[PDB]
Amino acid sequence: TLRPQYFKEYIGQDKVKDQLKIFIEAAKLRDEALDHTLLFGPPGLGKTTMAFVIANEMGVNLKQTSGPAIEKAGDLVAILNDLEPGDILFIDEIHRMPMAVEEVLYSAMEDYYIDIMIGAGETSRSVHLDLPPFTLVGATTRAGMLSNPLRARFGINGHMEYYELPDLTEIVERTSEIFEMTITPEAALELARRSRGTPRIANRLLKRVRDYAQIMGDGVIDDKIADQALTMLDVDHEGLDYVDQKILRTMIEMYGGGPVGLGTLSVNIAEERETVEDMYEPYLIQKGFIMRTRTGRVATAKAYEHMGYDYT
Amino acid sequence: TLRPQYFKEYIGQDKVKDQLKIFIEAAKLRDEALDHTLLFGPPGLGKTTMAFVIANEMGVNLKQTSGPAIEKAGDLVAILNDLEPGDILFIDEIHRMPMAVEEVLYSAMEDYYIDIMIGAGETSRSVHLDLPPFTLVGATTRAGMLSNPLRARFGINGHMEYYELPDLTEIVERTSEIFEMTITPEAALELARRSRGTPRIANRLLKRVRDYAQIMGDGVIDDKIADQALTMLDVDHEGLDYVDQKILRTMIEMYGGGPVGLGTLSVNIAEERETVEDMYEPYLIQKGFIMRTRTGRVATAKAYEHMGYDYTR
Amino acid sequence: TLRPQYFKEYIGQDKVKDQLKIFIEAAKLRDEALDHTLLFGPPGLGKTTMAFVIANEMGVNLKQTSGPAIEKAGDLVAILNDLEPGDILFIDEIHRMPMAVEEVLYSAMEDYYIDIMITSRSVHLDLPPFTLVGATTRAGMLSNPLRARFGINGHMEYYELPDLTEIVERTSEIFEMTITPEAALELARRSRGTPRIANRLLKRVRDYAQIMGDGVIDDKIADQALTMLDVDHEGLDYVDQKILRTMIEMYGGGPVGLGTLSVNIAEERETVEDMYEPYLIQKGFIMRTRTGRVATAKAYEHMGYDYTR
Amino acid sequence: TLRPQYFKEYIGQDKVKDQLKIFIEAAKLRDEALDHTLLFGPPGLGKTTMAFVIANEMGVNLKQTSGPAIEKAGDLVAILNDLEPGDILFIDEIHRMPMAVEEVLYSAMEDYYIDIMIGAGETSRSVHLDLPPFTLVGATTRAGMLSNPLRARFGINGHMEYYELPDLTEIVERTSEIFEMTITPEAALELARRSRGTPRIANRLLKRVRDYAQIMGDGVIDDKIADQALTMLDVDHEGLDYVDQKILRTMIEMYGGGPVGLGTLSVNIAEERETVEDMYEPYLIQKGFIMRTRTGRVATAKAYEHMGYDYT
Amino acid sequence: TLRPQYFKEYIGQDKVKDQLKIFIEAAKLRDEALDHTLLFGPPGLGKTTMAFVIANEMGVNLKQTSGPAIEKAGDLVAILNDLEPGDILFIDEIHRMPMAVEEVLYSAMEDYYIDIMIGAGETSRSVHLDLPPFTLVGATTRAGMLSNPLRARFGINGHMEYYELPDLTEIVERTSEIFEMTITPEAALELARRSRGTPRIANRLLKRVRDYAQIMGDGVIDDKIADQALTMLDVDHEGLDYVDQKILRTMIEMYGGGPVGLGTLSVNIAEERETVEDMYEPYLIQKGFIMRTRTGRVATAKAYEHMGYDYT
Amino acid sequence: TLRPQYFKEYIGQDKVKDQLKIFIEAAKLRDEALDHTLLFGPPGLGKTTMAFVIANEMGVNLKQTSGPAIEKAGDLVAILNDLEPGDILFIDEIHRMPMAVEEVLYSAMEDYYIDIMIGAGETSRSVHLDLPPFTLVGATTRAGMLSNPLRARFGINGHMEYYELPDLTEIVERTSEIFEMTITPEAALELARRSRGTPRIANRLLKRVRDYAQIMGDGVIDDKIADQALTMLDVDHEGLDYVDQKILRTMIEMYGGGPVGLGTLSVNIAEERETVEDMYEPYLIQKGFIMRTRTGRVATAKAYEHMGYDYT
Amino acid sequence: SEDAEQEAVAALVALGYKPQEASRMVSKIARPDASSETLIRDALRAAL
DNA sequence: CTTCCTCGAAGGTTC
DNA sequence: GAACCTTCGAGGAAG
Ligand SMILES: Nc1ncnc2c1ncn2[C@@H]1O[C@H](COP(=O)(O)OP(=O)(O)OP(O)(O)=S)[C@@H](O)[C@H]1O
Ligand SMILES: Nc1ncnc2c1ncn2[C@@H]1O[C@H](COP(=O)(O)OP(=O)(O)O)[C@@H](O)[C@H]1O
Ligand SMILES: Nc1ncnc2c1ncn2[C@@H]1O[C@H](COP(=O)(O)OP(=O)(O)O)[C@@H](O)[C@H]1O
Ligand SMILES: [Mg+2]
Ligand SMILES: [Mg+2]
Ligand SMILES: [Mg+2]
Repeated sequence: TLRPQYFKEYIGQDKVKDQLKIFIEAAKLRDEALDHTLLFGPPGLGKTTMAFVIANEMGVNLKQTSGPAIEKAGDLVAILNDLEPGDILFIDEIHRMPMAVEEVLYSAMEDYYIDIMIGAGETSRSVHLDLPPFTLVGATTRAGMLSNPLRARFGINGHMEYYELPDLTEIVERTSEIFEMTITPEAALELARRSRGTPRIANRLLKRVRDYAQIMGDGVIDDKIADQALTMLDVDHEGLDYVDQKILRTMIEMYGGGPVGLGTLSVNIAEERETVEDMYEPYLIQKGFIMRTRTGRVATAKAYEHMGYDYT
Repeated sequence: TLRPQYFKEYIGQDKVKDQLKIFIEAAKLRDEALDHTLLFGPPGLGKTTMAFVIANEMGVNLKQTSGPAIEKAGDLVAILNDLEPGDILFIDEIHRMPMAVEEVLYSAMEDYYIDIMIGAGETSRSVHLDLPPFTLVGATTRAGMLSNPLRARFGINGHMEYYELPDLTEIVERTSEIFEMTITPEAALELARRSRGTPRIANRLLKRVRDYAQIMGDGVIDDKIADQALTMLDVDHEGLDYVDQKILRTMIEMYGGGPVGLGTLSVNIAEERETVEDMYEPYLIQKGFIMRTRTGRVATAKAYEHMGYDYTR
Repeated sequence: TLRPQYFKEYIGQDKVKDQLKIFIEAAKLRDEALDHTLLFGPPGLGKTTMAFVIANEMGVNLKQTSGPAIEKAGDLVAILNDLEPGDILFIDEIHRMPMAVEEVLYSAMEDYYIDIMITSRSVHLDLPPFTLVGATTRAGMLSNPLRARFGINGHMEYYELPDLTEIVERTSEIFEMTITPEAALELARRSRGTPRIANRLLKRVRDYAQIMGDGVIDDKIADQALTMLDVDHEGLDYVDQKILRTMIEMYGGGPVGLGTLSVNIAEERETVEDMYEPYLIQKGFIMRTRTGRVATAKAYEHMGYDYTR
Repeated sequence: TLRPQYFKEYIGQDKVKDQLKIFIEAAKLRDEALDHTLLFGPPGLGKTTMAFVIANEMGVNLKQTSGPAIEKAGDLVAILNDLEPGDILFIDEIHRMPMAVEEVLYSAMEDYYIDIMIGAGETSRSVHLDLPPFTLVGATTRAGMLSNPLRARFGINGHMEYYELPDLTEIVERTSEIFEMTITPEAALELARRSRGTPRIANRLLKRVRDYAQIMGDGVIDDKIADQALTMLDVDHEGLDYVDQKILRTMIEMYGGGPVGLGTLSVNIAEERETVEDMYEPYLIQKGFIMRTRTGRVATAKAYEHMGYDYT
Repeated sequence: TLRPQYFKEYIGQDKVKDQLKIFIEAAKLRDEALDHTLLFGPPGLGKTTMAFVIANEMGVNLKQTSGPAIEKAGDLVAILNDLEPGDILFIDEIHRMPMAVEEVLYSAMEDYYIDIMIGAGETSRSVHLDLPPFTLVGATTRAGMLSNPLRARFGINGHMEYYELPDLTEIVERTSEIFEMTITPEAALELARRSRGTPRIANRLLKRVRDYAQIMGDGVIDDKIADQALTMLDVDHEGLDYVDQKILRTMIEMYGGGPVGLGTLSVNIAEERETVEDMYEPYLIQKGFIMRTRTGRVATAKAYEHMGYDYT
Repeated sequence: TLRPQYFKEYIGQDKVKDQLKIFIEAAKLRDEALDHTLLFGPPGLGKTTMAFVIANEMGVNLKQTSGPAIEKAGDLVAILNDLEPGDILFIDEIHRMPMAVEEVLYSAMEDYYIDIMIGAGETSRSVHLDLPPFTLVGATTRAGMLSNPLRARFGINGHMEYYELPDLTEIVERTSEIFEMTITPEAALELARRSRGTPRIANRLLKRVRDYAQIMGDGVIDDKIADQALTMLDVDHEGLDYVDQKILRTMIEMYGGGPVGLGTLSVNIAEERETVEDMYEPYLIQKGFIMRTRTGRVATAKAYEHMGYDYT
Repeated sequence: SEDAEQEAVAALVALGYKPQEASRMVSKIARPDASSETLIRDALRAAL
């Protein structure tokens, strides 16, 4: 498989990786389970992969589910009842599970037990069930949307961040060997620059560039070929996608840089307002291409010079 | 041609058409099926017809279904056995599929096999079902509701776009030959300009013009008759209806461009709130004639110069 | 009968009437079925009446149902199975059909066939050429895919004084009542442009002429009858006049808020906004402003007050 | 009885009563059913009473139901079809029928037929049910809540107005003879002037005065007993309640007549903003004691001469 | 017990007691049910208590329910079917009923009948239910939410007032006798002045003082123990809390008495804008410590001498 | 275990402990339950622990739930039917309970009864439940957000405050005593100074420092080792979190120190307003880093000199 | 062969099919000797 | 899925 | 320019 299995193979995330090593080995010296750990950050940074690495370093079998996959307390009760001592449970988008599901998790995390009422009318009893020692691993895209009392239960916080050019270039090379593709150190740098920090994007771009090089070339990925392929795929030199270019172009040409409301913009381009604000705007904000104001979004001077329009 | 079979025949969509050619040829130069593909765009552009063309270019048979028709995992698994090695499965409105099946769908896509788990949970056993290689082609209008695991499986993305005048004009010409009518290129250009970029609208205008040209004329659509027909109907040269012109005029004449509330505007033109917001208002925003603000709608400078009124901030 | 049967009897609607004649003649010349027609617009303008005229001109038998009656897909499938070649299906209040039924209907409109599931069993149907006709007051409430399948759109408009004058005379002959040319014009001015309102006034005046007169409508009886009903020469009702008077005498023309005006006339807030203001705004007696609503110069001249900006 | 039964007994409402007489007489000469009638207006003015009087003058049986009772089309389809020629159907609180049911009346009122689905499954069919001539009578306080296509079908509209002192005096005297109490005409005028123009309030005052006159008096109502009883109830000669008097006094003694805001005034009287604006403010404005302006409420000269202050 | 059982035990509310006595006595002589009555006013003044007193004086069994306990008209119909002649039905917090149900009472209150739909659905018809004489009693904290047609049907209205020091002092003594404690007349007067004129508050303080006097004292609530206990609770000799004192102190120390705006003051006190206006400001205004003005609010001389600062 | 269980073990909160001791002891001489108690204040200070201590002192069982966990009245009714005489019910985040649920407590807390509709169809009937004696304990972050009728029924109030430097030092020493570990007084003081006066933070930091001292040190915590561990984590030398640095850095660089609206700041940093208002802003205010004014928040000079900027 | 028959029926039920319908569907298969995979595959193929 | 209602904006007066 | 007051418009959450 492409994904790494041990801390030696996992490139980057030096801070998170360095912290986890100390805690994982310390837990072994005391012969006890690892404290509950929360991983968070932009999608595709490797949160899921890290969970598998932790399991191998611990020597445990991973179990998995997701917030949207759990809809009733009985589901989590069954899941938690289907646990073995030392097991590691990974829950994707732990913040999306309903408020009724967290009820079970608080006592499960802190005391490792659950309580279920039984009986009706004049009859009323409950069953208190002990849980074996386990390690919950949660992952989310947004930390501020997690339940405050739940957030307080996590003992370790792992903040993922974007990879730098040295790491992404090494990841591109690693993957290229699996495809038996010949790529020079120059071409690998171009893909790393325009993949805007995300390994998942780099792997997808590489496969698409390969198909072009196998026809419009002799199967050798040259820097000249990579640039021609990237323009055919409509990928900007700044890593702006087709949708990103469409947004900036519309604000400058139709609104003089704004201000413009999210609804008006989302109606001009055939997009859902919830998608624009969740998928695309976050990246454009972090790079300062779009700024938020009382009257709406505004394109900065940086955007004008990039697109090639004279600023006012 | 109206019904195409190869990219050589499909009108428009040159961007997506050029990209798919390369990926299909690279797939043929190997013993591999085409990567899982996802098609995006507004409704009515031809996403379904594009699937038939890809199947013919690949030299494979096409299976067709829709998201709502799949209610349980057994439904999908039954269809998957019908697929021969390399077959293409097209799922329309894939975003409407149920979450219970989503778990099964992406699993088979990645592994080409399905594992079934049976038993009380304490004691359980698995069975392994090997599947032939296949290509899934999904079509959707709403993407922000697709789950992250599903999105990650699709390796190719294609965006559909509104047809431009040079391409939309040819659709009118070809359609005009199915019926028995002659049309001058200057007349065809006038219809394409008013078709809002949608083939289905261009056909509707052509049908209405045909009726006039064979009752009030010599059965030929010349530039003179097209102007008369386009005058009986009130479709403006920009594609604005009679009500659309009344909306813009009212905002400028009575409210000085706004801001004006939806309720106040509705009672002036004598229409329901839901009718102005869903029938007429959507197209006026795309053309940039109005904007929506916290305090109401406002007309832009582009509207003033189109209606012919002087503009002042 | 009250409802006209042919275009020669159908007064007004020159735009919609002129267009439909062209399409019907072309369809007959080709021996083809008429494209699907959608009729929409304000209440009482003639939408239902026109649907029957279209059938009489085409020379077909009309099947009639309504949206509120079709509650499940099985209902529609049963109805469609009875259609014969050239038949016309008319669905009133089409905006009420459930979304599960619309998805079935817009497919049959394009391909004339059905393949649907309904202890469940599969049903497949091949439909002959037919024309669907729909009438609604909330055209925006239909799904965007469905609207795209209609081939003809008819938007209704209000009638002019010469048209309503002729309609009043026609209805008077059905009631075998004698009415003078100048008396008919006095009722037309008060009918707000709607045929249904014009017919209602004639009914109320007829009852008065039979009890308080000699059973004949003349310029003198019309003045007495209209004075009893208290309908102004501009069509304003007793409460409409009270609204304008209050604004001019207590707030100097405004601006004033909707809540303040409602409480001063002892009316419910939603009754003033939805029952009385719509006509006053369309006729230009009142304007809405960011700070309230104000009476225009036209209101001052009508009520007889000295205007001041 | 407490509800008048014929136009001879129905005091007041000359405009509505005069019109209905002409239309009922004209309908009888043609031997046909009366057109559909809608009665609307403020509470307690006689809407429900007039509905019965119309039936007595027409000489037909009345079928009665209410808006809250009808919940599904099957109910209305069951009430219909049970009508006989010339029947009158009365629906009280017609404004709270479900909108899906109002649209069933569109055909019944204009053309006396209903599209009915008949049978079940494969036997399901559509047939025209057909109705005999009938008169629908509706009563409501919220006419603006009915749909525009429904209001357009009512052929007669009756808007009710408030009564005058002479009419209320005669109503009090009549009620004083349903019970067994002697009342001086001078005292009857004293109660009428305090009943705010509404017959229900006039009857309520009489009941309270009767109780006092037979417990703290000789069992007869005279100017002496009326003054004592009205002093216990604390109703001013203009009909102002204890709280009404407190509001005017506070505005004149602390703010010099205003302007003052509703929030500031409510806190000074220990009342809450929503009761003052809904219970007390309406009558004070309609009778000219208070004036609303862009800067707040202001007390008029009429309030000064009523409370006994000087309009400086 | 804590709740008075008869009018001879019920202290205060002289205005309401006097009227209710006359109406109850007159009802018995005629051998009739009492007219419908509505009790309303500020929280904790004695509304629920009065509803039981009325039932005991009439000598009838009381049926009890709750406004929010009724969810649909099917519930209300079932309740009304249980009424016996002369039964009293008490609905607490009647303002929480849904509008669809509130409109069913209109017929029941005026004519003692209800229209209902019955049958399997294939065969169904409307029928009248005829109810025996009964008295509806309602209590609400804010009548402004009740619809105009409902309030018009209540025949007797009772508006509750705040208690004065003479009357409130007796309530403290009576409660001490139930607890079998001994309280000095001067100490009872001290608790009343700090109870904001509300009986519920006076009872709460007495419980806390009683607990203290028997744990660190000799079992007597003398004037000396009361001061120590009240100082521990942090209740000023005028009933102001620390937050209330902080406001009056800030206005003098940072603004010289104002005028100052509410938004400005809120920041200097770390209090929420709307909370200050609704939670604390009302009592301070009614007692005369703060005064609203067109330019802002001002602390009166009374606020200066209470805080010990020098007035100027 | 870690959580204290008796007042002799519960460090700090002298003001709350002193009061609860008196009332708990007085409540034992009499054979009755303790009055309803409301605990409120910043999160993580130990109010949940206090509920366990009260139950252990009273000698009864403790049942736990939360407002968000109750969705409809039937849920709460089922819980109340499961309480034994003298039991304690603890409701966390009581201010977030839905209004339909809250109004059931008004009768239960004051009179120990509930009115409920039972059955369906013709079997529908009203029952009057009578509850056994019990004590409700509520916890909330915003005391000013409860409704007036609810807050008026709680008989005891307990405000909680941040721990001082000497108190946290003992908490660290106690925690480091349950675990077999050795900590120097100077290191324990430094670790407490970083803990924002919050015991939950102090316990979490100590656990991580212990892991580091076992792997990167000799198994003993010294100021040199503590500083290294605390510097490997994102804990600033004065406790600022990475979330805090982002806030101050964003305000100073993107808004020039403000004034800035908390709403626009929250959306620019992508954080929940409630978290900054309840968890972050209060500490930044109580330490002089953030100032506030009606226009908005302002960054003080102390913030500029800490982040390394120039207070221009 | 009862093990493979029960397995195939149980696996079909695990896909959400009703016990009765799954039993009938598998009961419609003639060959008992074929493996559960062929039975379930033939069952689903015949049920399509 | 729809009606009610509550939150935010800004126009206008006054000191 | 700071503070009060009224009015309008678009969300959103509780039927
Ligand atoms: N006149 C009185 N004499 C003695 N105790 C009284 C008196 N009035 C009220 N109380 C007591 O005050 C407490 C609260 O009275 P309630 O009647 O429950 O208040 P309330 O009107 O019900 O408040 P609500 O229902 O929340 S609006 C009870 O302990 C009563 O016994
Ligand atoms: N540091 C890394 N080293 C190797 N592969 C990586 C790394 N980060 C991401 N990837 C690869 O990119 C994809 C990341 O997917 P995943 O880890 O699920 O992303 P996330 O969990 O962050 O959404 C996988 O195919 C994974 O192998
Ligand atoms: N006074 C104290 N002594 C010892 N430990 C405490 C003290 N206060 C709090 N803690 C510890 O810190 C945490 C407090 O959590 P909790 O009591 O739930 O706070 P809250 O109720 O505010 O959420 C627990 O782990 C508890 O053991
Ligand atoms: Mg019609
Ligand atoms: Mg009535
Ligand atoms: Mg009460």
